[PDB]
Amino acid sequence: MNSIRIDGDITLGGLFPVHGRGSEGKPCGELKKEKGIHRLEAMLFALDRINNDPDLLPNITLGARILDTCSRDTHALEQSLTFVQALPERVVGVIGASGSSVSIMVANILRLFKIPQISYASTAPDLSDNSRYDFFSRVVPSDTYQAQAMVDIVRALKWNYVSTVASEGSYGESGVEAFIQKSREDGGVCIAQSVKIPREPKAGEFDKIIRRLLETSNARAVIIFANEDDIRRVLEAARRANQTGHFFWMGSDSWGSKIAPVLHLEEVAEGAVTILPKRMSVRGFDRYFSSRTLDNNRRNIWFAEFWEDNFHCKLSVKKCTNRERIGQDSAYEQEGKVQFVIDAVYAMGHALHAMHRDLCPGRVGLCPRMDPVDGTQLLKYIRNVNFSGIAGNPVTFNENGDAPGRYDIYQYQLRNDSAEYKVIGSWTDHLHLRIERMHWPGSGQQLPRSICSLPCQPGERKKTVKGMPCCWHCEPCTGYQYQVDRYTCKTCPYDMRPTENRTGCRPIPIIKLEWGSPWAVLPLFLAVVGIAATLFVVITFVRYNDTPIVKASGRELSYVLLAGIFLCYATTFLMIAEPDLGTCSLRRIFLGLGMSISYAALLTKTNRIYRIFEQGKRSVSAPRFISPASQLAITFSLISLQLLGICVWFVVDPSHSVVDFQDQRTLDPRFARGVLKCDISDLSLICLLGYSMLLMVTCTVYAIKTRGVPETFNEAKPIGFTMYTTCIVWLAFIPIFFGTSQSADKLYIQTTTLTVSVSLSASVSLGMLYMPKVYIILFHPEQ
Amino acid sequence: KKVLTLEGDLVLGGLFPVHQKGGPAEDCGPVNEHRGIQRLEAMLFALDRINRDPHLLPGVRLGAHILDSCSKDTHALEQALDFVRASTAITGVIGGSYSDVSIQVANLLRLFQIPQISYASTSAKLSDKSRYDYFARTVPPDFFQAKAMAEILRFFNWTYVSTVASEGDYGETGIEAFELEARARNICVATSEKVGRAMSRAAFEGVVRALLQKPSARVAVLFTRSEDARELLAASQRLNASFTWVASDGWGALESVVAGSEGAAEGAITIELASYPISDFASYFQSLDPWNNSRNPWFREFWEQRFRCSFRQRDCAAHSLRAVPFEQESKIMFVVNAVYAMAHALHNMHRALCPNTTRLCDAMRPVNGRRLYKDFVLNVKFDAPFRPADTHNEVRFDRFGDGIGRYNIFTYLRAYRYQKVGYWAEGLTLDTSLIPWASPSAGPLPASRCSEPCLQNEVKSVQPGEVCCWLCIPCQPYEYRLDEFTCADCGLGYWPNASLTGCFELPQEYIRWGDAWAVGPVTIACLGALATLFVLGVFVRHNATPVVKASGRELCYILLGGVFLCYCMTFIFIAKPSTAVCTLRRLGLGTAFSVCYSALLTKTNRIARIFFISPASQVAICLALISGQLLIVVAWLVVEAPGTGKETAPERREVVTLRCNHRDASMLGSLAYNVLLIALCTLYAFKTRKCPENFNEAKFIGFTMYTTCIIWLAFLPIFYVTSSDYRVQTTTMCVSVSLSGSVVLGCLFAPKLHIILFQPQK
Ligand SMILES: N[C@@]1(C(=O)O)CO[C@H]2[C@H](C(=O)O)[C@H]21
Repeated sequence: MNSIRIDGDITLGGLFPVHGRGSEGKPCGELKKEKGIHRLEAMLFALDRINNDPDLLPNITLGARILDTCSRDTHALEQSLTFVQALPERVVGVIGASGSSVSIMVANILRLFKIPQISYASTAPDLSDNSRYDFFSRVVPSDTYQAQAMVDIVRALKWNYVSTVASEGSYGESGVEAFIQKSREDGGVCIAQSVKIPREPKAGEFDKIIRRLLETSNARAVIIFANEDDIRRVLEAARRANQTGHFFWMGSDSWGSKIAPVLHLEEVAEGAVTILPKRMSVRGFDRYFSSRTLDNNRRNIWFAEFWEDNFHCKLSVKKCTNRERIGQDSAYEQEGKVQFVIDAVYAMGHALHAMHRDLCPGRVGLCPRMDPVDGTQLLKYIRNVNFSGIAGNPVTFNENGDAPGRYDIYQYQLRNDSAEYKVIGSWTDHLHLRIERMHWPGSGQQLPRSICSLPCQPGERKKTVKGMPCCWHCEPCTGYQYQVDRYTCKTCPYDMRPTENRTGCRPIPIIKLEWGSPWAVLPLFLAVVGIAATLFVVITFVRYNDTPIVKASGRELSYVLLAGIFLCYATTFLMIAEPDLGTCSLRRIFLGLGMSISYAALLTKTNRIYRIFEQGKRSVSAPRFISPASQLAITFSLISLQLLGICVWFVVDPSHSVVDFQDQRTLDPRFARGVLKCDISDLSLICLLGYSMLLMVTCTVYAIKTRGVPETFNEAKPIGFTMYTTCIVWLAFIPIFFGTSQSADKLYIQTTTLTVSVSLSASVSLGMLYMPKVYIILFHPEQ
Repeated sequence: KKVLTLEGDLVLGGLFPVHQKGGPAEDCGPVNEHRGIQRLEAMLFALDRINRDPHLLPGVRLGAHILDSCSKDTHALEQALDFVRASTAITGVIGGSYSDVSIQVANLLRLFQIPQISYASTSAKLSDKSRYDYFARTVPPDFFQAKAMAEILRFFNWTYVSTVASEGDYGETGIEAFELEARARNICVATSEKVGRAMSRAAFEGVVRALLQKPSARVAVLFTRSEDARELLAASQRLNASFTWVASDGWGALESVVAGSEGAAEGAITIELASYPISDFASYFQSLDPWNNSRNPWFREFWEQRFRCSFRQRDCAAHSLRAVPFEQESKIMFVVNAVYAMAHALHNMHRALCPNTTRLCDAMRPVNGRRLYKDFVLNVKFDAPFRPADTHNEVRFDRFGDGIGRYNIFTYLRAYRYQKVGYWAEGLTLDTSLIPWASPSAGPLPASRCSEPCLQNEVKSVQPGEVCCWLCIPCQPYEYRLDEFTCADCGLGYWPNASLTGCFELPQEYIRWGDAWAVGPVTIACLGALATLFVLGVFVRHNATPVVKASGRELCYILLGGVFLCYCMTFIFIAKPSTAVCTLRRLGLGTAFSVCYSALLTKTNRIARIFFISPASQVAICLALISGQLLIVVAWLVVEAPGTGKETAPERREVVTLRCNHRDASMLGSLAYNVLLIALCTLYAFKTRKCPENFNEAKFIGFTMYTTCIIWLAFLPIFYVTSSDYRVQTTTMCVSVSLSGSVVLGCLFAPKLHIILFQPQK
């Protein structure tokens, strides 16, 4: 008997907590005016409209059987069965079951018979699970839509390093898990940390929460899914911790726009951003509802109780006049969920209007298919509704029966100190925010950002922090490297040095041997003195070519020797000149060649003297090769082989100029130089000295024998000293050329010692063998 | 239409397939005897037995309220409401028949958590207590039959097979388990078919025609369909069809699918829950009088379906169910367990709430099924009614309310009947001597296996078959196997490792490389030089001819120039290849110029002149010719370099070898037109002998020339190909060089050697 029946062809089921819980075994308490009877009447309000509406179920009466949950799952459930005991009225499909704790039981029972449910009030995600509540639907969004809005906002504020804070319990945990996973899925935001507030927090835990939030202190953003007191206590902790202006808060509808959680914490909460459910009142309902007196709603069997509590009066505390009107004789306002009670009723109405056009097309009353009116079909027709709801706001369901997310976005601001929440914008599965109208205590109108780290300068690398793509370690680039990518730089093989920003490389300066330097001036001078000294000598031998003193010297050999001395000097300074073919055609070849010829000709003269004694090991005849022509033939044989070694080496090591950065190489190229030289290998010294040093050894084998040789051969004395002397020069050479190879300085030492050695072999022969006689030749040609 | 109701000091209702599924109309089908009525009647006797039992709640007449499911879930769902309509309030559902009834009812009952214990729903679906937190069973999960099936298939090496399951959970949970168990034993399901709850006769044949698409899979697995006991009769057709059926406990020791449907060929295997018959329940059932059994409101209609004399007719029920043969349905033991189990949990619930009194209060009889389930049902310990001492059947529950996972294995035999051939209890045991497939006497054993299992050297090839069906083909000796679908390979020098996971760089051929063969033939060539030497070391003391100090010393030196050049170079050799060896060993095969001709050209120019003459003239001439020969062959390295220090025959890859081959015919271009005038010179020189020296050496020179030309030339018929193969190359080169040179020598040196060596006075 305790229920409302509206007669009709199609009977709608419905449920409201018209009472709260009773006690001591009684199921039903006080009347929930607003959550109960206000919603209940909104159901009948929409029901009357449906029956009156020419577009839905034409001339078919949507009756209803409506029920009172008393906010108890067992009482709500035991009366809900009556729809199935009637499988009495055909209860085709059902509205409501109010909040979640009751909606799980009505969702449990009605799916057992493939009967659909449309809740106007239950929000919990635990009903989005089609494996258990396949027949469930709601016309209100779940809590997880705030999480998407939160992710969207954190991105809108360009934050990427945030902390998430929430209470224990499904509200907090749901918001957090939806937030974290949606944040991960959208990207752009990394979470510095995730912290919970216990169902029973310990004293000081909130200060500990702040300290933990400060372990990642640049994570100035805090996301909250916690209740009013938890919010208040976090803010108190920030106050106590003096983090006012450091932390900025974001949070759920549990904060909403209530001033309650921020009282005496106004300065702490300022700038906080909260997500509020979007709703409007239905004006049509208030106009209707506010006109209902006892006699205008007698079909509602609980209306009398509503009157007794509404007006604080008794109908059988003051005796009631039975004339009081709500909104005049008692305050009245509409419950926001009235909006969804009406949309739930209409969504059923629309789905029934889909079974009508398909299974009973254009009829009045119910076709045979509509005698069962299979709720397995009504279920698809509900999920597929798409219509403007009572608020004008489209009513749809996703595949789990969830309505799209509709929220307002507010920021807590202090306007002349006033504790107000201002609208920044809104979210309708997408943001619309006037960010420029936002305020933050640590910045005023400027947007603070909760971020990982700071950008690197060109030439510095942003190395990803493992596990957090948003974050980086800034690692400067070094050595001879240049930037490649934001987190990469690489080396330039080189003869090129990095530029100042290390984002590119440029060329290393090259040196040649310039005639002002110590290593160019010494041999430049020596080559010039060489020729002047040489011509003093040559000139006396040429002008007195036919006199007794020149002839006595072995004029023919003296000519080859003197010519080779001159010729090597003539080009000595060129071997260190800026490299080109006019020098790379000479290399150590030409100078080496005159030196080698000088030694061979000294050897030929030496053999002319000492052959009479050495020949004795093989023959007892007159020294072979005595005629001057034959002495020249030896002079020539000894050297023509050098020309052949030269010809081969020329092909092996080509006549070209090279820049070798290696000779002045550094680890830091900004201090590096390179060197311009003719491209000549060390093997060229074997090609030369491998034989000229043997002419020497041969000469010294003979020179040491002077002790037993007749005085007309005293000309040997200076050949001997010359060769000993130049041996010493070449013994001095190897420790300088090779003994210095470990040092960069070889670039001038090697080239200098070589050009100088040429002048020395040449100068020593003149100084010992010719000049002591030139004085005499010049003034006494007959001696 | 009709319901069974009893008074009771407690009421513990039940639900059965008393009727089978009827037609499309909202009505019921014929009585199910075995799985229907016998089970129902067992419950009635079990209640009488518990009511009379002097230990089990003796102070109470327990009653029941028993529903007919009619095998339609909508009917069962509506009828089952009687248990909750009072919220009579009924203290726990026994049975619920087969799975989708038990599941839609264990679904139905959840709203109030009404307790439920089943004897015939087996699907794992109800093992998840997050959806069914009150529901217990006396039967094991169905995935144990999937193990049994896979194991039986694996037994007969049946690696490839076909199956049929139904819509409704028995199908999906059964087939998914069996597929995983099939995969776990390498069993390739050839195909699987899904049957509805209302499938036509033509569609039953359609499924058979689908199963006949690869007669090579002789085995066809049956997962209860909706209920095989009725429905398989429509598929076990004799219309040119046969299989070796393997069925779940929807079929087990039943005539109801073979009589008139011979497609259920001998050898079909049925898996049933392990059980025992009870003579006290059989006695009750077989003794029932259709006139007196008013407690069962269907028994008289069952009699009309079993006997043709309807209770509406005269002189009927003269027969009896004991007078005619019958069999006890296999699950009766589980039914009575489910009856006792519900009673035991409620005996302890009664004692727990009210131990001083006969009965529950009407405020207590809303027994919460989750309260009862977790604290009372799962803790029931009671031996199965009338159980023999040789079994272990009980009403004890597992942690999920599961029963006992032990099955019987029956084989369908002709003279038609069933016999137990084995069992399964986490492992398969068969006595195959009772199965027509043991020691086959009429052709081979049943085939249901797609390919041989592959060897580790073979790759999956030829046969996708239906699926998973691969033969494998061996990899080549030189190929390995990084994929069991395809053989891997490597370059020359690279050959399969024993693991077949990679390649080894092969060894060298090596033989007498490290222990270089070269030192032997080299030493033997040096014996020429030494024999020569000790002879020259005494010669004028023993064979006078003192021109030997000049002429003889230089003539021998001329030859050994050659001998040396020769052996020195060829024995730069194939030890340690590339290196100091590769550049200077072959040089276009120009070593016969080193010996025979160095020797002969110069000894010729020397004698020509004799018949500038000096020791130096002899040294100088041979050196000029040596430098000319040497320089033009080595000068081909102005173009070329040492290389080809790696090859092998693809037709081997047994070893690597390191043979240099630097445009050899182009390198022969160093000399290719000229050596024939050296041969002609030789032939002239042969002719010029006008002044024969002491011992007539001019004759020995002519003799040399003739035979030497030969010995030398003789090598190239050997070398030109066989120089490619180690043992012949090495042996023939070593001896060739040694020998040919020795001919040159022996020919002119032997007189001087043997004269002094054997007659030192001469
Ligand atoms: N599986 C059933 C049973 O016998 O237990 C339940 O549904 C009727 C179901 C079907 O055919 O789909 C038989």
